[PDB]
Order: sequence, then C-alpha cells, then structure tokens
Amino acid sequence: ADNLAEFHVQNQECDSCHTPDGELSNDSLTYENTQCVSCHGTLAEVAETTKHEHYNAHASHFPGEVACTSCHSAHEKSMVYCDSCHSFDFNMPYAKKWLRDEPTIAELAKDKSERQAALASAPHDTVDVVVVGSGGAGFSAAISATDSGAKVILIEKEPVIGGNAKLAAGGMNAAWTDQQKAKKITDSPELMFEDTMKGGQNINDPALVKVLSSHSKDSVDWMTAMGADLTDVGMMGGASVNRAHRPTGGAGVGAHVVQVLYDNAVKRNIDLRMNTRGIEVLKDDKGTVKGILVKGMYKGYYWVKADAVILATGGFAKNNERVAKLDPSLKGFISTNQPGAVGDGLDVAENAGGALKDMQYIQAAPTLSVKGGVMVTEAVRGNGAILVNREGKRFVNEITTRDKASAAILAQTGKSAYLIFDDSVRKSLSKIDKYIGLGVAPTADSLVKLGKMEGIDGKALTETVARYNSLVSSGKDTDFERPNLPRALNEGNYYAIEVTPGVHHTMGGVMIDTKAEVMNAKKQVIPGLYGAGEVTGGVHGANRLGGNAISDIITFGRLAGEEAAKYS
Ligand SMILES: Cc1cc2nc3c(=O)[nH]c(=O)nc-3n(C[C@H](O)[C@H](O)[C@H](O)COP(=O)(O)OP(=O)(O)OC[C@H]3O[C@@H](n4cnc5c(N)ncnc54)[C@H](O)[C@@H]3O)c2cc1C
Ligand code: HEC
Ligand code: HEC
Ligand code: HEC
Ligand code: HEC
Ligand SMILES: O=C(O)/C=C/C(=O)O
Ligand code: NA
Repeated sequence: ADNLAEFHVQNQECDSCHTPDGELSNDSLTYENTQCVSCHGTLAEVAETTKHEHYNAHASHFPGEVACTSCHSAHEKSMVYCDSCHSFDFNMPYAKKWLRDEPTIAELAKDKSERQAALASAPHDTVDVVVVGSGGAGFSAAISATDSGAKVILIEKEPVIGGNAKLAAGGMNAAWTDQQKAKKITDSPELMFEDTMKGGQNINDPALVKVLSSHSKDSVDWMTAMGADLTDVGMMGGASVNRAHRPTGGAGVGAHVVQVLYDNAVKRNIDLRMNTRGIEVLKDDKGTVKGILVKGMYKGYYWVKADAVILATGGFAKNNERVAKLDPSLKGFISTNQPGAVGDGLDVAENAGGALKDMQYIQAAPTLSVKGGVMVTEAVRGNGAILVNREGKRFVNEITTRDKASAAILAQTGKSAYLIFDDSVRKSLSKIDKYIGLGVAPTADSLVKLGKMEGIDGKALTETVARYNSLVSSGKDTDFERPNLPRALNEGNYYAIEVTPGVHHTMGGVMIDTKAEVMNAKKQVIPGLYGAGEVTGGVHGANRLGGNAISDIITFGRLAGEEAAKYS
C-alpha cells in the first residue's frame, strides 16, 4: 500500500476510523485517535512492542498524551516528529523525510478567499479569553484565568503540547523559597533582581524585573500546590547563590512542569485544541479585541468571539533567517528549539498594532552537543563540570554569563570545546544520565585514555584536572575566578562531551507593561490584548540568566490570565 489508510481498508471499513457521517471530529482528531487506541492500545502499550536499548518512538521525553496522528497520517505519507531534532534509526510505515515549511502569517494573506468567508460567518465559539500557545506561559494563563471564573479556549499550532518549555533542563529561578531554606541556602528577591539586571547589562525594564523577582517564590509555591517537585536547588551561570529549582535528584524541570500544567488543565476541563494556529487578532470599531481568526489544520479557518486574547507563542530562535538579520554573528548556527519556534506569534502581535522591543538581543546556549545536535544544560557546569579545549586546558570561568561563555568556546581551536566531569558530578544531576543514554558522553577510567579517544592532549588534560581539583580544595579559582567550586573531579570514571554554541532564546519581543498588557509604539495599551513568556520583550535585556525563562513564563503567564479574566 502507498499510505496507512489504504493498508487498513484492505480488511476494514471507513467507519473503523471515522465517525458515521465521516466528518473529522475536530482539529485534535480526538475521535479518530481514540479509534487507533481501541485497536492498538495506548501509546504506552504500543511502546512495549517497539523498544530499542537507548530509545523508543512511543516512549519519549514529551509530556501529555501524544496523539498517534502526530506522526501517523492516514491518506498520505507522514513524518516522524522526533526527526526534527534527532536522527534515530526508525522504520515507520509510510514515512517521508522530515521537512518543516509552514507558511508565514504574511503568506497566509493569499487565503483572502477562505478568510473572508470565515469572518462573514458566525463565531464558532464565544468565550471569555482565548490563549495562544501551549507552552509554560500559555498553560499558566489558561489555568489562572479559569480559576478566576473565565471561560477559556487554549490553542496550539503543533501536533504536540509544550513548545520549548517541555525541553527545559536546568531549572526555574526563585528567591527566597521554603525549598531553598530546606537546603540551607540564603537568598532574597532583591539579590535575584540585582543579579538579573546586572546579567542583562542593565538593559532590562526594571519594572518587569521587579515583577519577575518579587513574584518568583509565589510561582514556585503555585506550581508546587498543583503537584510539582521543585525541591532540588542548583546553581546556574551569573547567579550569586543556588536558586535554580528542579525535581529531586536533578531531573529536567521542563518536561515535569509542563506535565503538571497539562494534568491541571485536564482536571479543570479546559478546552485545548491541537493543530490550531492563531492567525489574526480581531478588533472592534473602537480598537479593543473582539476575537481571533484561527486556522485548523483539518477543519480550516474559523473565528472565536472573546473579550481578551493572550499571546503566549514563544520566541523565534528556530528561524535562523530572522535571527541572522537581527544578529549576523549567529547566521548558520544550529538551534536548540522545537521546529515551530519561528516567531509567527510576534507577527500576529504586530499586525494587531503591538510594538516590538529589544529584538536585536538574541542568546546562544554555550553548550550544544556537537555529536547529538541537542542542548546540554548549563546545570552540568553548575553542578561542577569544567570546560577544556583541544589543548587540554581550561580557558573560561564555566559559570559566567552565556554571552561570555559562548564567545570563549567559539574562540578555541576548532570553535568547540569539551565538558569534562566525573561520576561525582554525574551522580549529583540525573539529567546527565540522559546524555549518556543519547551516546554523546564518551567515558574512560583515566583522562589519558579519554583524551586519546576524543583528540584532547591526554597529558595536559590530566594535569589540568589535578590542578583544578587543587583550586577546589583550596577554595579559590586563581586561574579563571570561577566563584563557586562545588565538587572535585575525582570519583570513578571520567566523561567528555564535545560542545559548541547554538541559537536558543530571543530576549526581545512584544512590548508589555507590568500587567502583561500589550502596547503600541505610542506606549498606549491595546485593550483586550496580552503577552506572556518568551514572546515578550523587556524582561531579560541584553542577556538572559539561565533559569530565568521558566520563572518568567509561570509568573507572567499566571498574571496575564488573571488580568484577562478581570478585564473579562
Ligand atoms: C532545550 C531548551 C532548554 C531550556 N532550558 C531552560 C531552563 O532550564 N530554564 C529556563 O529558565 N529556560 C530554559 N529554556 C528557555 C525556556 O524553556 C523557554 O524560554 C520557554 O519555552 C518560553 O516558554 P513560552 O511558554 O513562552 O513558550 P514555548 O514553551 O515555546 O511555547 C509556545 C507555544 O506556542 C505555540 N505557538 C506559536 N505560534 C503559535 C500560533 N500562531 N498559534 C498557536 N500556537 C502557536 C508554539 O508551537 C509552542 O508550543 C530552555 C529552552 C530550550 C529550547
Ligand atoms: C483510519 C486508519 C483511517 C481509515 C481506515 C480511513 N481514514 Fe479517512 N482519515 C483518517 C484520518 C486520521 C484523517 C485525517 C487526515 C489524514 O490523512 O491523516 C482522515 C481524513 C479523511 C478525509 C478528509 C476529511 C477532510 O479533509 O475534511 C476523507 C475524505 C477521508 N479520510 C475518507 C475516508 C474514506 C472514504 C475511507 C474509507 C475508504 C477512509 N477515510 C478510511 C483516518 C482513516
Ligand atoms: C482496528 C480496527 C484498527 C484501527 C481502527 C486502526 N488499526 Fe492500525 N492496524 C490494525 C491491524 C489489525 C493491523 C495489522 C497488525 C495487527 O495488529 O494485527 C494494523 C496495522 C497498522 C500499522 C502497520 C501498517 C503496515 O504497513 O504494516 C500501523 C502503523 C497502524 N495500524 C497504525 C494505526 C493508527 C495510527 C491508527 C489510527 C489512525 C490505526 N492504526 C487504526 C488495526 C487497527
Ligand atoms: C511519533 C512521535 C509517533 C507517534 C506519536 C506514534 N508513533 Fe507509531 N510509530 C512511529 C515510528 C517512528 C515507528 C517505528 C518504530 C521503530 O522503532 O522503528 C512507529 C511504528 C508504529 C507501528 C509498528 C509497530 C510494529 O508492529 O512493528 C505501530 C503499530 C504504531 N506505530 C502505532 C502507533 C499508534 C497507534 C500510535 C498512537 C497511540 C503511535 N504509533 C504513535 C512514530 C510514532
Ligand atoms: C528537539 C526540540 C527535540 C525533539 C523534537 C525531540 N527531542 Fe529527544 N531530546 C531533546 C533534548 C534536548 C535531549 C537531550 C537530553 C534531555 O533530556 O534534555 C533529548 C534526548 C533524547 C533521548 C536521550 C535521553 C532519553 O530520554 O532517553 C532520547 C532517546 C530522545 N530524546 C528521544 C526522542 C523521541 C523518541 C522524540 C520524538 C517523540 C524526541 N526525542 C524528540 C530534544 C528533542
Ligand atoms: O539548562 C540550560 O542550559 C538552560 C537554561 C536556560 O536556558 O535558562
Ligand atoms: Na522575548
């Protein structure tokens, strides 16, 4: 057969997958997927039949309930969503190579036809607030608005939830939490403010950072009340003390927090629609929003009538064309991001009259795995790893800010470097076992052997770690002034990961005030329109601190849903 449907119909009726009238249930294909699961079992149950030692298409790090049709289309060949970041050895029936080419909001102007018909019709729904994007900001807004008495619809343009937020692995910053106190850490919202402003080269909007620092503990409290584990507290670059919260043992914070938010949304019966792209904010004759035009992948264009629209669409770091026009030094770099993170939400915001700010400020993650092409968290350095070049030497304070660390690595021989650590660092952060499982962390029982394996001067590497361990025990790094020296690298085997910077986060975006209201260039509020999360500009200035994005998206997402409900 040439497609999955043709296969099944050899022995099955159309109504084995379809509804009686044969119309598709909705853009989430809820009915249809339910049919796949009635015959094949849950994703979990299927996974039992497709195990590989180090990977499984049906049991991945993605949170929520991933629909079969995310990867298996019926009447045409389809793509494995995992192939957008990885190249595992898969044999999916009726597969085609991964290719993403989603038309821009401006290209969608060619559907004048269909769009006019949709706006001429009745609104398909009339609700209080529509939230665009199912990452951390969007789920937070949806839940908090629902808790304040609003009726909400949450839309996601991708087949899966979570955006980039499901990928976060270092932690969520907050001060001064019960969690920190339990770990004997002393901190304060003021100190977090100070670190953040200084880290952003004082380009940050001080009113927005004051919201970020002052609300941070309550956001950790809010998430924990919903069931999250944020009790591990680690160090990230540019911070005066440990304040990056994450699940016990140093597991990834992203997947976890998104799963908690998803469970809480399902608990509240929130209307979540997948494969549903927000296209155009609609305004009444006085300029306040009145609804939003959306495009369903399977049911087409329709609009929703609502008093408020909350844009929670994420950044544009996957769009290297737009990145390179703003910062040419990042042209051609690999990105850490999900395939959808291309900035179409910003375009929707601008078309509604929102201004943009700080767009030229774009952050590279210093340590993308060269071998795996995926992000390696800053927590690996925060928990004790060092960086060495091919010469086998240290060359940078490994917990300085991301802009300086990226430049340092790029300046080394071959424009890459190596994370070096031992089993004491490995056991302190369980996320590291995930890198080892990916195959990107070669290991050996001695640095001379490791160096020969990886093309690092083995003798110089050995002396480099002995010297580093001596500064650790003597409590001061006189070589690169690293201010926190948590562990000696001296237990068990030794690991190396080859790393180079990758495009990661866009600090600029839609201009918002402290109530998450979107503003135009005249600094006037657009009534009804809100922005929260990486789509916004002004929170992080010229350089974002690791851990501060997850913090931002919960605080501003929650704030925005509450303001939108009150606006109503
Ligand atoms: C690999 C990785 C690791 C990171 N780790 C950390 C960490 O440890 N700590 C930290 O603080 N930060 C971390 N960051 C940054 C942080 O995860 C992101 O900034 C965060 O994802 C921003 O969340 P958000 O809700 O704003 O957007 P996202 O989580 O990206 O969600 C936005 C959603 O909107 C959808 N969308 C976009 N346009 C439309 C549209 N027109 N219609 C409908 N849906 C739309 C997108 O597809 C996406 O699902 C990490 C980022 C990455 C990529
Ligand atoms: C389940 C294994 C399927 C079988 C068997 C058939 N269809 Fe299907 N169809 C199914 C889904 C998951 C979808 C979504 C798109 C995709 O290819 O994955 C579809 C869609 C159609 C459509 C499009 C509806 C629209 O665009 O509004 C039609 C016209 C359709 N399918 C027809 C149809 C007929 C007549 C079938 C029996 C011969 C049949 N389908 C089987 C999944 C499955
Ligand atoms: C039961 C009535 C089924 C429905 C509804 C769907 N599938 Fe199915 N599928 C079914 C059988 C009996 C078989 C053969 C293997 C077996 O279980 O005995 C299959 C096969 C497939 C395959 C393999 C195709 C190939 O070329 O080998 C896949 C990938 C599969 N089915 C996927 C799938 C999806 C995603 C469904 C919903 C859209 C779905 N199936 C519906 C039984 C049934
Ligand atoms: C992408 C993330 C996928 C989603 C979600 C689902 N499937 Fe899948 N499926 C995918 C791949 C890459 C493969 C190949 C596995 C490999 O290791 O090479 C599969 C395979 C199938 C098959 C074949 C299993 C067999 O009998 O050999 C089945 C029957 C199957 N998929 C079913 C299925 C169902 C019903 C899903 C929803 C619950 C589903 N898959 C999700 C990729 C992805
Ligand atoms: C890019 C945005 C990603 C997509 C799409 C998928 N994965 Fe992923 N994967 C991602 C990262 C950044 C990492 C590094 C380790 C971490 O936890 O952050 C990984 C790692 C894996 C691994 C190794 C560790 C493990 O969980 O076993 C596997 C086996 C893996 N990813 C599988 C996987 C599958 C099956 C996916 C599709 C459903 C998938 N990943 C998509 C980033 C990205
Ligand atoms: O784990 C990291 O590298 C990511 C942290 C950040 O992007 O905030
Ligand atoms: Na931004």
